[PDB]
This record gives sequence, structure tokens and C-alpha cells, in this order.
Amino acid sequence: KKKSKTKCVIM
Amino acid sequence: PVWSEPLYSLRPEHARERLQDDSVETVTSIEQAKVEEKIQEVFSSYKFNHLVPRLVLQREKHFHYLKRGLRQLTDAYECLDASRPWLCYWILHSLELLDEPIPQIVATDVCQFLELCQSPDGGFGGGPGQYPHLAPTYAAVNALCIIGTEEAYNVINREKLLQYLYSLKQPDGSFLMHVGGEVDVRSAYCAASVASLTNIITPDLFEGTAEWIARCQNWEGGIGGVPGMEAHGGYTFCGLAALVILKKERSLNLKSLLQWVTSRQMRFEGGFQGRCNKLVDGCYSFWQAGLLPLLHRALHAQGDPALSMSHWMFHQQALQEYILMCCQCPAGGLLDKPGKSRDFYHTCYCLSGLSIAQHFGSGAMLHDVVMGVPENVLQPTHPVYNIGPDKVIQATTHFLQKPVPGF
Amino acid sequence: FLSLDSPTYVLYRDRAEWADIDPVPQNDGPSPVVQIIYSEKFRDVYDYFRAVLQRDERSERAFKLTRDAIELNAANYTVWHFRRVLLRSLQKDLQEEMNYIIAIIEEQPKNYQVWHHRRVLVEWLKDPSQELEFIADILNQDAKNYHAWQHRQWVIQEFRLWDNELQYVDQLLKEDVRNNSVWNQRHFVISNTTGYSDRAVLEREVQYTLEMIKLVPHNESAWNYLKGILQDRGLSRYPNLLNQLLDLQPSHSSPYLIAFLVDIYEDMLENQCDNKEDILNKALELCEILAKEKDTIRKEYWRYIGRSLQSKHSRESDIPASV
Ligand SMILES: CC(C)=CCC/C(C)=C/CC/C(C)=C/CONC(=O)CP(=O)(O)O
Ligand SMILES: [Zn+2]
Repeated sequence: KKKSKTKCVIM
Repeated sequence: PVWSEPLYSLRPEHARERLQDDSVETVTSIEQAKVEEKIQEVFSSYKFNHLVPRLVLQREKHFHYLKRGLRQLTDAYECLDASRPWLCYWILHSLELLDEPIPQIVATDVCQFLELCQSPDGGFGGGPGQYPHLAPTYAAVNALCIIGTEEAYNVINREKLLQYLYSLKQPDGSFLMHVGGEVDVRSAYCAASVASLTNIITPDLFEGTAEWIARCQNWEGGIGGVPGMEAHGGYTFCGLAALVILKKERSLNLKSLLQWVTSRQMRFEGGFQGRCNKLVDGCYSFWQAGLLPLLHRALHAQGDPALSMSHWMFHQQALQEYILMCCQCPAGGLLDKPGKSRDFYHTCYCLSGLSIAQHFGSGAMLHDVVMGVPENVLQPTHPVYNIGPDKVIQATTHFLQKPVPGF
Repeated sequence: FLSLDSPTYVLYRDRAEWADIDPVPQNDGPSPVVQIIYSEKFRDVYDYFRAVLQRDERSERAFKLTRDAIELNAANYTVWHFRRVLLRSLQKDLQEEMNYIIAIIEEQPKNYQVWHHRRVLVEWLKDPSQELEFIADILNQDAKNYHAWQHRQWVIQEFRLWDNELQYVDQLLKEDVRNNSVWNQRHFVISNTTGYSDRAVLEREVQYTLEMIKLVPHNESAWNYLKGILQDRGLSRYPNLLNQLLDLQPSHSSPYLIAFLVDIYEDMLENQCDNKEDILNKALELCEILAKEKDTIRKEYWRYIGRSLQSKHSRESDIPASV
């Protein structure tokens, strides 16, 4: 599954 | 009184905290209004259902979610294949906050796994065979410290770790996140965190770092990723925490920093936003609210006589209400806001933020505020490292027994 | 060649041209923790990536494999590093690579690795000609994309492309006057061009900001900007500001206006103004209105401010204990 556009990113 | 609502978010006056768009609609106000409407439904659910509100932290459910995740994850986590030590840290810390023991079978397996993530040249990568990077290095060190066994501590190759930090250090005081990588305030914090815990800080390692971090504070009072950028809670926490470790908090205009972070708490939602005019999010329960304990400690060291003796400079009750009512997934795990799905990252930070909000501590003075049932109380967390204060003390004591690499 | 999403996509272990290489399984150890149950496609590409990385095979096939590894997890910084090794080693056309990164950023714009990769390409090519327009397109989809604004500041500063930015800022403030990223950019442009010391500039900025405040009195960004550009010189340095804010109290009040008044009073008291006491009481009255009615979420902060102002500005503050 690809990273959700609705999620946070810290790195 | 009988008509008196003990929950701040449910009081009648609270409806006055809704957004006033001055009849000028823009993407920002439209988005903010959508969130407020969804949050209002949550607040009003008890009233519309004719039930008395009971704020319960679903510990059993969170534990099951965490316990399993520490062992195996679905492909929903493929996107975090380069952040496995973070998954270890997020899960172990959540368990620590919930006061769940870490079995030695588990502790030893985490140690071995983190050893495999450790680079021959120092630092930890996102997984076995991946190049070392400061973010997973920070997470790996924190995870090993939460375990706190001689085995856990022994995993860290201190000489190589220090060499690694030096290879990333820039002339302007900043650090790269990894070889050939980007530079932003996260690196200063990741480097200071691991270097202080393991006692590898040489006289010049952080030369110019405090000054570089200070240049990141902008006109808003907060701290941006790099000089010139918008103030953000993630970067502000990194900046302040790194400065606290370096004992250079004074390089910042602490007054405008305090005014900025306090303004980040949403009047209606109760939780914190990451930057001005953006949306509330449960992970900022830590990145933003965690600044208050840091500011309190800094201002107090300056002999500030106006500092409260029982509360942080934010609405502790409203933050707890936001987290408990809006950020828990029924199946276990925590989240950003209603409408979003759970993930270990938000589980770690919503809980960290809840703990901060429940516990005030300024030396001998101690005062808790536990909203909802008393079982909701979590273990305290250190505002600089975001691991148990006992784990911090234990780790530093142990590493101070060793000599700074090279002497 | 063969896209990761192509209906005819084939796993690497089933590709003839890869038959000579033995895939390298991930070394998770005897009893894994945080073990991800990868999909077939993911594990397959990564097992082959591990093989080429380990051998340090700098080939065209390895180059193409990184594109797939990136598509599967664009956050894998190790893959991005190896890809840059291959770009140099294989002497790959960097403009073609620019086309590639622009497509990748379009699909995953909140990623750290993609923007850093684009930055490296621009540095290598020493060409910023496509930057402002590219970034503007990303900002057209998310006007607050942090990485995008950060890359934009870097391009503008490194290549001295200041000429049309204030104009760009004005356009976005028109679209959404509440966009804090744009107010930050406004400050960025002015600080690095004319500066705020130039009285004609500062004046213009304040006129503009007060005008925006009148139009949307509850937009916190305008308020933060007004305070941000005046606070360093000292709010008390501008005697007309106070009078003018008090004039907005009727039809343009907000906890923001009230808070600013406290900031003005605070600085006045700091720079020993006339009627020390009259000012202090006005300030405490406002701190209380804020903590108890107008801005309760910040009650702990307002109580502290009231306490600080009291601690150092009361008529008794400089009076010895014996008196
Ligand atoms: C120790 C570390 C790694 C700290 C970093 C913590 C955070 C939260 C960093 C955020 C970085 C950032 C600003 C990313 C941009 O994308 N994120 C958003 O837009 C989220 P929001 O809308 O809340 O600003
Ligand atoms: Zn979040």
C-alpha cells in the first residue's frame, strides 16, 4: 500500500 | 451545581468558541469549519444519545494494538519500511506510558533487531542494510533506553556514533539528516538527543549549533525548519528541546516563543494545530504542548516569579478532553482527528501529550489533573526526550560511567 | 519501460534479463520485531534492490530498478542515494531526471526525499529556470505545502530570484488572506530585499495589514504579522498604533485585538511610559477579560501575563519591604 495522503510525515 | 457541566468542551458557553469567518470564506476557513462541525458532533453525541459522558482511555484496546504491532505489521506499513526503529520507539513508548511491562523475550529481540539496523560506520538506518540516518538513530537510541537493560545499552557503538555525527556536521552549525541528505532543525535535536544520552558530546561537536537553531526562530515567535521558514510545532519542539540539552535556551526570544505556542491551542477543539491557520491534530498534543514544560523549566531557571506552581501554560483539561473524546479508535490506537485512521505514530504522540497534560512537575511541587475515570492516568514522560524520566536518568548515569570517545 | 502499475508488469524473479542475479532477502534476524508483511511486488523489488546495492552494480538495469523501488516507497532514502550514485556514474541526462522528479513530486508532495532530490538536480545543473513555475503548480494544489515553500525560499535566495515574488505573494493573499505560509513568504521577501527599517516600507506594510485586519478581523495571521514586524523595534515606539487599535474595538473586536492591546501596554510599561499605573490597570483588566471570557483556552497564559505585569509594574514593585 502507498503512503496515505491523509497521514503525517516526520522523515 | 446540578446544571453545571464538568467537561469544558460541553459547556453551553463553549459554543461561542466556534469559528467567526467575518463572512469572508477562504479555503482556510472552510476547512476549519468542516473540522469544527465534525468535532461538535463528537462533543454533542452524549446529549443527542441521552447518556452521561464518561471519558475512558481504552487501555485494553490500545495494549492489544501495540502488543501485536511490536511483532508484526500489515503492508499498510510498507510506507514506513525505512523507519522501523521509529516503529519500535513509538510502540515501546506507548506501552511504557500505559505502564505495560516489556518482557525480556521482547526486549532482547528488539535489541538484536536494532543491532542489525546499526551501520558499520555508526548510527542506525531505517532497517537492516539501510544507510544510517539521524531520525531512525534518535528513535533507536530512545527505544534501547526505554528497555534500559545492559544488553540494550551495549548495542550502541558509541565511537562510531560520534564519528557519524561529525560526518554530518556543517560549517554553519547545522547537521545533515544523513550522508547526501537534507538539513533542517530535526537533525540538531536528533544529534543532541543521542549524543547527550550516550555521553559522547565533545567540546566542539555542537559548535555553532545553538546559533543556527536560533536563526530558525522567526517573526511569529515559533521555529521553522530552516532560517526563513514558517514556524511549526514539530520544528519548534526540535529547536527548543535541542537548545535545552545544549543549555542555550536563552539564545531564543522565549517570550515570543511562549506567546506563539500558547496561541496554537484551538479554542473550540481543545487540541493544538501545527502552525497558525492550519488544522488541529492529536500528534501536536506532544510537539506543541510539550513545549510548555520546556518553557516552564527555562523561565524558572531565569528566576521568573510569576510562574504557576501547579499547571503548564496551556488548557490541560481541554487537551485531555480533545484526546480522550476525539482521538481514540474503538478498535485500539489513537489518531489525528475524527475522520482520520489510527497509526502507531499518533498513538505514541497522543498518549505522550495526554501524559504531559495530566502531570505538572516543577521540582518538589507536583500536581496532576486526570480527566475522566482515574484509570486514565499514564506514566510521566520526559519533555526533552519523550521517554520515561526514570529511563533518561538511568541511561545518562550508565553512560557517564564510560568516557567520551577518544577521552 | 515497464511501469509498476502496468497490467503486464512482471515480478523481477520472473524476468529473464535478471536471471544472473540472486535476490538478497531482508536480514530481519531469527525472531523479528515490527516485521512488515510486505506484498509480493514490494518484497520482490526490494530483494533485487538489496542485491544490486550489495554488489554496487552501477548499471542501466539497476537504474531502472530504483525507479520501481521508489514508486513502492518514495521515502526510502537509501534508494534515493543509490539512484544519485547511478545518475553520476552512468552519466544520465539530468533534464530527463528533472522530468522524472517533477512527476514524482506531483504525486507525493509531502515527502522529504523527493524535494531534496530536486534540489540536488538544480544544484548540479545550476539551472533554476523551471523552479518557480513548478513550485507554483504544487502550491496551486496545496497552498500550504511546507516542503514546497521551503524549496521556493532556497531557489529564490540562492539564485537571487526576488523580482516577482511579492507580486506572487499578493496573488495568493488575494486567493486566501488566511494563508499563513504566504504571510511568512511576504516577510521573507521584504526582509531580504528592502528590509523593514525603511520607513516608507514599514508604513506601507502596516497600512496593508490593518486594511486586511479590517476586512477579516478574526484572521489571526494578519494580527501575527502586524505584531511580528513591529515588536522588535518596540510596540511603544509607535504611539498612534494604540489609538488606532482602540478605534477598531467597536465593529472589529476580537480576542486578537484585545491581546495586542496588552502587548502594547506591556512594552509601554517596559519603556517607563507616562501614567505607569493607569496603563498597568488597563492591562490587568484586559488580561482578566481574556482569561475569564474572551480567551479562556489561554487562561493559564493570561493569568501569568497579568501576574508578570503585576510583579514588575505595580506602584509597590520598586518600593522596599520596610516602607
Ligand atoms: C524528532 C522529529 C523527527 C520531529 C519532527 C516532528 C514533526 C511533526 C515535523 C513536521 C514536518 C513538516 C512540517 C512536514 C510538512 O508536512 N506536514 C504538514 O503539512 C502537517 P500540518 O498541516 O499540520 O502542518
Ligand atoms: Zn499528526
